[PDB]
Amino acid sequence: VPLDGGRFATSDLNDLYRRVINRNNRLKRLLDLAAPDIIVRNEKRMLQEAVDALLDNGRRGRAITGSNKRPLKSLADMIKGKQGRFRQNLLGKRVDYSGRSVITVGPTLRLHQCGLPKKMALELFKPFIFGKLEGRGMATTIKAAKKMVERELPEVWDVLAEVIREHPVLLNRAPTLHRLGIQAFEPVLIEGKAIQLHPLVCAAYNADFDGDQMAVHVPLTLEAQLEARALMMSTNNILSPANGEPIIVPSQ
Amino acid sequence: YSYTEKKRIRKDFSKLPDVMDVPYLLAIQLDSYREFLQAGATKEQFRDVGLHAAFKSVFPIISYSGNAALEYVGYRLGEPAFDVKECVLRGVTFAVPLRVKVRLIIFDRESSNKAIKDIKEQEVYMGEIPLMTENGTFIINGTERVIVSQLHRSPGVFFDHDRGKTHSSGKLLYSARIIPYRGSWLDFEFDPKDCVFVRIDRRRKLPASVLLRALGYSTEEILNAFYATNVFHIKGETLNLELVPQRLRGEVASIDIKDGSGKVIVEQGRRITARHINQLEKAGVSQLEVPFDYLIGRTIAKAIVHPATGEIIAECNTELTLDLLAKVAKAQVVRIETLYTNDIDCGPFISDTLKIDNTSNQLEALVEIYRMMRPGEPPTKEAAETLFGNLFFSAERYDLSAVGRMKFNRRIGRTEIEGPGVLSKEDIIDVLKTLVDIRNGKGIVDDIDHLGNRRVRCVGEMAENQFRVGLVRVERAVKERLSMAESEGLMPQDLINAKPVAAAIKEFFGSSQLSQFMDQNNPLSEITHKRRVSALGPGGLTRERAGFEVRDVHPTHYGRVCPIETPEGPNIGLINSLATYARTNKYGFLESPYRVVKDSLVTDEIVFLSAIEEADHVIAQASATLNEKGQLVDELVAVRHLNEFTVKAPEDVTLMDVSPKQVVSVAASLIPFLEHDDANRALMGSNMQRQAVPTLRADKPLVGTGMERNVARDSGVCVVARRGGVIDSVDASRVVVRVADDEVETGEAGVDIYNLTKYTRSNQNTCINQRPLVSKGDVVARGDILADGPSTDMGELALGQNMRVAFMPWNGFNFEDSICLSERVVQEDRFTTIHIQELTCVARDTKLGPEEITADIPNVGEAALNKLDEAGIVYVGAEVQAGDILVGKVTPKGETQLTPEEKLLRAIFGEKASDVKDTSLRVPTGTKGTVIDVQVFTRDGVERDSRALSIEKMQLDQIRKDLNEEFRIVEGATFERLRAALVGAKAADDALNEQLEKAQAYISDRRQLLDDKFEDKKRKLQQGDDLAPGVLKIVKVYLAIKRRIQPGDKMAGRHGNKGVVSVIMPVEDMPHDANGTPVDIVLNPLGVPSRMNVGQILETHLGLAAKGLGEKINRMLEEQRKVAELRKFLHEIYNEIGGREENLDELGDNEILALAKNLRGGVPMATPVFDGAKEREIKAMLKLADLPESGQMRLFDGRTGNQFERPTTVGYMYMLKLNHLVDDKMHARSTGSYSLVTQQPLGGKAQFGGQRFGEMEVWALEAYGAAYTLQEMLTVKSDDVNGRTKMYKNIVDGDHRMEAGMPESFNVLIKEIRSLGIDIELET
Amino acid sequence: VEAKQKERDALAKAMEEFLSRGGKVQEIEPNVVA
Amino acid sequence: TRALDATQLYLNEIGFSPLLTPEEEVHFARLAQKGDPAGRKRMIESNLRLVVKIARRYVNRGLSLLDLIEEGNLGLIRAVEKFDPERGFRFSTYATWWIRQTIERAIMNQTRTIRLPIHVVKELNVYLRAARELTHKLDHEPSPEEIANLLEKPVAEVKRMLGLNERVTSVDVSLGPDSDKTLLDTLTDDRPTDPCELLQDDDLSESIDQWLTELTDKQREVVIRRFGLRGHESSTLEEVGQEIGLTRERVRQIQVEALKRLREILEKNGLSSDALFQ
Amino acid sequence: NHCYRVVGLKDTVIFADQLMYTGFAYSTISGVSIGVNDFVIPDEKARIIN
DNA sequence: CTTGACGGAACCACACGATGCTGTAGCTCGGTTGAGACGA
DNA sequence: TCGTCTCAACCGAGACAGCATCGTGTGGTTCCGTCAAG
Ligand SMILES: [Mg+2]
Repeated sequence: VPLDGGRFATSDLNDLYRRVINRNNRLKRLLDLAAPDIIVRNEKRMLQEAVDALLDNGRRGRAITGSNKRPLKSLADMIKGKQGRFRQNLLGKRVDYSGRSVITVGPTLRLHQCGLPKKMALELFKPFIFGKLEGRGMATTIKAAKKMVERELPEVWDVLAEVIREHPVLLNRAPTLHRLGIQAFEPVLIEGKAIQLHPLVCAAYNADFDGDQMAVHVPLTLEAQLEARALMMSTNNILSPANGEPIIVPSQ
Repeated sequence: YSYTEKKRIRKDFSKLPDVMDVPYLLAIQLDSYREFLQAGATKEQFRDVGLHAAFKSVFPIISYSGNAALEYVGYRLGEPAFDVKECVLRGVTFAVPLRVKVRLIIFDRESSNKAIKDIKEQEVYMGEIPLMTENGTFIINGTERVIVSQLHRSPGVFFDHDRGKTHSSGKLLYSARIIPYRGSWLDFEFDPKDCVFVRIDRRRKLPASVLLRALGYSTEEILNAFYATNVFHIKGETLNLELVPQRLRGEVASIDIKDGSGKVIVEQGRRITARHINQLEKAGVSQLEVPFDYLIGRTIAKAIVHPATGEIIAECNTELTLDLLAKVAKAQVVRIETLYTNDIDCGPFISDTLKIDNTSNQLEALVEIYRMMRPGEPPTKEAAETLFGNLFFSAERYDLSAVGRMKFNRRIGRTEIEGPGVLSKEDIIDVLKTLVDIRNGKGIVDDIDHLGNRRVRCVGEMAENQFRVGLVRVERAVKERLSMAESEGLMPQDLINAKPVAAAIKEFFGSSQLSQFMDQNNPLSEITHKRRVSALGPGGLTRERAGFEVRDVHPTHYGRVCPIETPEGPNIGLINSLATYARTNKYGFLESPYRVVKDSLVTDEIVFLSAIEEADHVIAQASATLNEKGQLVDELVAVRHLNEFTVKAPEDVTLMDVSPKQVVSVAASLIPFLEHDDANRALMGSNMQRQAVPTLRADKPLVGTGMERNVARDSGVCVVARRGGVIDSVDASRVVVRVADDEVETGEAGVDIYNLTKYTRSNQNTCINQRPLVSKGDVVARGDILADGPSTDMGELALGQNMRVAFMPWNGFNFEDSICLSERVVQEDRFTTIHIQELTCVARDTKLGPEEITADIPNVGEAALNKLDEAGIVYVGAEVQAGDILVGKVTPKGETQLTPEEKLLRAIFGEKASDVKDTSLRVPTGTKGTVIDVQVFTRDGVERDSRALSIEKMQLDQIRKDLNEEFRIVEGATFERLRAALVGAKAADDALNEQLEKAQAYISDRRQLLDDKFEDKKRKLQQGDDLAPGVLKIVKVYLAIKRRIQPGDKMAGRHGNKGVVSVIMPVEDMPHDANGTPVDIVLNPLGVPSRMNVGQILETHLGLAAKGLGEKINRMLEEQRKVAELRKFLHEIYNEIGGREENLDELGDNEILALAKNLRGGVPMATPVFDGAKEREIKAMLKLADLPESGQMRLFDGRTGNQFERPTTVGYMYMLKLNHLVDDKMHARSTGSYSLVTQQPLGGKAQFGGQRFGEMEVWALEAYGAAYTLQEMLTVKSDDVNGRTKMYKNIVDGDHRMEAGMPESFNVLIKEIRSLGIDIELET
Repeated sequence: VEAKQKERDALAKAMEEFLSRGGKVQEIEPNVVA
Repeated sequence: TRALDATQLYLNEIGFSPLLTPEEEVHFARLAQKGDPAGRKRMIESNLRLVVKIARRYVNRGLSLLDLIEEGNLGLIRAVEKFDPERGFRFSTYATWWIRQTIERAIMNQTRTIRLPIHVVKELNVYLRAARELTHKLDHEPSPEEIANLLEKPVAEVKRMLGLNERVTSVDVSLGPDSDKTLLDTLTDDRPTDPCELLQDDDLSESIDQWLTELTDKQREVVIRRFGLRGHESSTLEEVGQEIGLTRERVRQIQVEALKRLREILEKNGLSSDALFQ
Repeated sequence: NHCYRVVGLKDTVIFADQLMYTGFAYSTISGVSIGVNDFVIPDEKARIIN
């Protein structure tokens, strides 16, 4: 890709594949001159170490790049990447319709509901507000819809509150400890930027209010909302999976 | 008495008197920089380690097969021309040259004084000096980065136990890890089968006999001198033995030793006791008779070659047998050399290691060390000898300082502390004697978790090592270039190259992990990041290499390493801190001072004591009973002698502590009541104080420790007074002071300018500023505080603010550890914070079309065009909303392949078909503030924007204004000096004329000086700076967000009580007392039993007492009483049980009114860490101000109104503000641009990405018995092509079908698998 | 360590003897390349 | 044990290379001229010391040493292949010049990801050599102004020439020693790959399709046939003069009044310039 | 756990918020606090230490 | 409903280097493998 | 007297110049899309 100032951003796999391409071209240009045994032995050994540097790195080749000290990345670092021998889809997976925030406690809310600020409520319900705005009959376009949700209009809360009262949301702690770290709740319309939570679920979270970074999740289809309210709604996972004690534990 | 103490004095409670003032905090890096740089010195510089010591070891050189020499007398330091306030706004990174003078002396290659052609000339500037400031930091390309003291392992050899699962034994010896300063890492592992085998980095295991034969020592002499010293002879009764009483001690003698002319010593079957040892000592019989069966177990030292036979009858280091003794008897051997080993003595493991693998030749050891370095190569003796010499003897790519030889001499035992920097074979003899002494069991094993085994480094030694590496690289390059050259054919300047040392000093600060970014969000972070002691980096242990060895502490850290200061997270224990009174040694050793005490009296002098003598000497405790006579009243005190706490006698100790604050670092010591808290939550509170942010209104802390003024004094953001005098005029941009006639020179008496730091950007995107706290017409002293920085007020450290605080679980708002605020903190803007947000936009040049700062940007509405000018930059101080275009950047495009829909919507509106896109940067979501300034950088000889012209003209008129005001103050000082001079005997005349001419010469010199200063400022501001290649103009806009209190902010106190605020509750819902002041921030009472810190209650009680005294002095000032009542009030305050009184000194008209106006907003305390305020003075301070004695207030219910049938506790808690807000962490993304290797969203499209849905997230998702959301979140939210399109069409149209489809993850997998040629097909 | 110090002392003594035995100092420019 | 490497094995294999007098090489070059597979084999298997001596000088580059010894023996066999023995001189200098040409081609083609011809890498090489000569006397960072003043070249020309030198680093070596996050998940592609962009594209296409179906038939025909939106090609009124309307001015007035009608129904539908183009 | 096991889910989770609300109100109108007189120190501790 | 004029693409010839090729001759802990030890 | 049964190290994870076309810049006419004028 073109970078800032005419520069480029390449991976090391381009360099190793270009190197084995040039070594095979030199093999093609050397095989047609009645070559002796020693130089074709050396060239086949060179192609052997070349394709060994193609498949793996850090065993016997130890190839270095120009003007640096880090070794190049083979195709093992494309099927795996970093973090040991774990795959690239298994090392990191940035999921859409998410975003990290800090949490706070809300004591005036029930177990079947929660709080959520409007600044993220305008975006976590974005296909829902697009469908409602194109179905009710106020704005059939999507660019004017983006303009009216970025302009902070007065009617966006009135047309947005229909999918706040009876629509589940997911919330997961970024340090994951057990299966109660993900939950399901019902938002309301409040002010501010951070998220109010149920008090009696932080003991199930094993997450005291220490100002961490908690990410939210919103599934797209309503079938996933129905099954999330069936599987991880807080009126269902009352008992802990360890023993017969409930995971909702009363605090001091 | 300072001038800041007249405005604010602190009531201390230290029962122990202060015997030593707090030293300089950043003096270690200061004198390390002074030793490495050597800026101020005479013609004879110091012979210590540094850049001069690195240059003198390399700069004398000799050409191979030629005649060349290079001499030098010294170097010349460069003058720093770049100002700090202009390099943080321009990007010069404090460039400073360093020129050296080299003498190119040639010879005739005959070792005589013939053809002496010397060329003494000054060379080019070898790189650029960092040129750090007096505060202890240096700027590296715009940002400020600092160094960290590398707490790696000390240079030398250690001997630990290291009991692990690999040895599978109860008692085993660990491997001797020889640690040099740089390079040549050698290992010595002790094999469990009575052997020793050395190790290398890539080579296999090698025996110690081959290593000794490669070093130079023969195997026979080493095997002789390793075990013992005993000779065997054949005389008299067929054998002659040399009896040693030391070896026979504790050995069961199974044979008869009745020789000694009829005197039997030990019979057969009798254990040798001390009585037989004393009998042998009083007898002195050196010859004893043993049978031949005892000689079978013995092992020879060298080979027995008889001169009469002519052949080798016994091999070297072999056992003696029944035929071998008969052969040695029949060969007429007079003296037999063999070793004598016993069971009670040391085990003969060195002989068994030397007898292994048949290593007895020097050529075999040479080819073994050649195969260990370069296996499968041509075995040459000269090449292997040169490789071994460059690895061990020569200093090529190997630098060892004298501290490694000093530690080796302290380990193996030597009278000389200073040793040679090059390693020799004699050190190998000492380390083999040390390892066989450790395997014998005598002595004590070394501890790797000790302060002696972990040396604290600095920037000077690593910078000298990097400069030495670059200098030997440049020397090798110059020797390769000047190989075939001559003296007249080449040049001495053209042969040298300053490029490798410049690249080395570039990578030492740019790509090094030790030169990380300085935490400048808080002054506590600024003073602690210098004093960090990290074990990571090069030559140290990383996070996964810590284990259970370096994460533990030994009691030899008494006053050296503070364990209550380390960052929490994935690394606790290996990154340490430096203590307060701990001062490093010349050898880089961590030492702490101790008070020498005799048996009767107490001495006055203090000596800095190391750690090697504290294991032999007794260290007492300073917190003891003293009757003002120099003796301890108690007969038993907790002392420590052998690095372990015990009880001792007062006439037996020799040393004691200087101050109780010498063990804690400067991070944790600012928390009051450390002795009432646990170290866990005090460490957590110190970490949140290090990660703190400043506030808007800097309110003084209520409960203070006393070192707040000290840490405000040593901080570089404060204004320190160089010279005293009266103050003429005070301005928020600059301040000037007058110079008295005592501390001044003859000419240029009054010259003192102080540019206050304006609102610029820190490293953690927070604002920094200087506020003056003085008046007009007052005198100051040396080191006085003129203007305080952020989170500092009126000379002391004032981080946060205080409010009324009670301990009550109120309606679940403070549920577990949470916070419940009140409307006063949002109505008075108390704990609000303002961040400066950076936005770096580039204007590069592309091959298809250049870019520029043009205001004519397509797709720009009225609200965006009204903010920006005809140039393209928004004006200074405009309101920036969410989604605003700030900078002007238009990029061109060609062959875009536009769709018919885009040209249709372009032709409907009638707009022109603009082929140039708009890639101007905008603000992220949640940022709505006001910009303050914009910094623009252009290239040399390029077109400049008109906004850049306005910026540089504003900067030049500001510079000319401060130059004019300093010229005005210096001409006013000269005129008032002349007017004070002419009044003496006005009514001789030649003197007055002379003085007027001298004053005219002085003001014309000052005028031409400000003219050349303005010329330098013009030539430095009009020129272009060194920027990135391919960039035409670099702009950066400084957006300031006026963030307020929002529901969900982070709020923690000082004792490690983390909490989040819930909502904005009003001032009436909180419970109130009968006085009229309702409580503001209510906390939970779980912080005291669960977290083991009761200092919350004591701090809030002293805060309640301090607010009671403050309200009493406020209503006393309101009641308009006389100064006698105020001084009696101060007398009854400052006459408690703890501390001392400093009254009856201040004057009533000036200083009493000054302390009243500067203490009406609260009073500070001064408590030490381990001998602080007791509880009875707190009960007195509670009971003297019409407050209850136990904090048992009677409160009224604001909610229900029912009377509480229980007394409650209220008070004042001084809490801190954290950098854990929501706005910097908020990611607002519904749909994001997918990646290139798969269809997963990521950042880069002006929207932050989501979280990592890794293995544990999907594991907790399938923890329940469900299957539909697991595939819905995997094929709809990501990893599809048309599935998201058909699902969005089903969402818009309303009807749902839930088609399965085919994801692209299977396509990426089948391509990555078929890239290896794998048959995959479907049956169906 | 000691060998480099002895070589430095010998080179300094030889340079002092050359400067005191008729030899002079050639002051080249600070910025000059062949 | 034994070494499981390749460089050591190569160095042990090249130890059987003889070095006789020059008459043996003269006889081998004379036998190789007529055509025989023995003199070329001896010249390729007995002259590797100069090859490894050439390859040892170009160390610390973007290639491996096996590539350097391979271009060395490739240049040597290309030198002795088309070798003319009429000069009567030593072929070691000819093999040295051929190995220099081959290592220049190896620097040209195996260092940077963007390939370059001979002349641009030659002017880059002499420009970096001149910068290396001037930075010893400048004692500062090299700027293009002094290079343009010394080389008698314009500043924009040498800036465009130094802009080709990208020197791209890796995508796994991040900033700092602790590489907890790579650079693969940092930057995205420049093309529109977001579901928001394609979603706005299909919604705008369906919107203009509904607005063309809700308009008149002639206006929808002249708006679809001119731009090629509703299943039409890239033809206009000059090509549709025998399809829709013969007069170009009449269909142009029809087109601009249809565009005005579309603009006024977008204005009545809540679509303006500031709400569409920010 | 007992009332959950004997009534199911809905009555348990509607009892939970009401118990939480009355616990929050009875914590708000309560008046306990940990003070300096809360930590009672016996006189026999110094005797045991001596 | 007709007419004539200018700015912006649209292949295409000319072309100026420019691509392309060629000749000089001196940390803890689990799977693998070579080596000693005992009975039929 | 030899096959099999343990057993401790080994390894790896969380230069220079010349020759033969050549490919898009640089207009070059030409077609097209639009702008007044009745
Ligand atoms: Mg937490």
